[PDB]
Amino acid sequence: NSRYLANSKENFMYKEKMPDSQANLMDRLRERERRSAALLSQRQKRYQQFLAMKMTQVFDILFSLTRGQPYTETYLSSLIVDSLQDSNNPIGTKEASEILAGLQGILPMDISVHQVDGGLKVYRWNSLDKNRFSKLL
Amino acid sequence: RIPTVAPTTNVGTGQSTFSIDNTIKLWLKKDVKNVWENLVQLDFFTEKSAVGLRDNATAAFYASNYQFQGTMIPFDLRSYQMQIILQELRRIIPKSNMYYSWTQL
Repeated sequence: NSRYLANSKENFMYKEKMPDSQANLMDRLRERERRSAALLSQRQKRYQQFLAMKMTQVFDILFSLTRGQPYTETYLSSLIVDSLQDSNNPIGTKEASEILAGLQGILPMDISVHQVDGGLKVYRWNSLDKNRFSKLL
Repeated sequence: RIPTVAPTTNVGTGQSTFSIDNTIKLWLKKDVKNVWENLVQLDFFTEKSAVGLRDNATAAFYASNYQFQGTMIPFDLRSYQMQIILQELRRIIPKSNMYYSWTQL
């Protein structure tokens, strides 16, 4: 059905009693570790996915309102969090830092970030068009 | 402190998925009295104030003629005092025992 993430059946009981297999389970487990390599990395790519969608709005978050050129990192981050990210879809601080790093990396043309003593100050905005590079997920 | 799972449903017309929850045979008043006598004669307990053995057969005989009244008080009121105090008790009962966590208050 539509992604109503309910599970009203899986909590029924200890129904998991049919498979009366032999030590064959070790067999399954012999492959488990294998997928543990992918699974972990898979989860990792999920952030490469997740963070992705977030930044799809961030180049219109700082852009559409903030034209102060010397903006730093801590201030801009603490702006990103507590911005619309106090709505249905929250986010964490260091995650905002990752979003910034990703934006810079996927657009080093304008966004130039270079760190002095603590906190990476960020560039002087010059308002490109973005999704043309956002397709590079 | 036991998860105390007592589901009721099962496979259709299963009558399975029993609801055992207490899982410790709390003994009744009617049976414990046995253990109580066993203890009191293993000397872990004692009467409130009882002169154990008189000095000689003279005072002992003069105390046996005493029609005692603790006789009259029933079994379950004789105020027994202790012989092994809880602190020591914590030092001896091997912690493997599933009641060890009650020696200490």
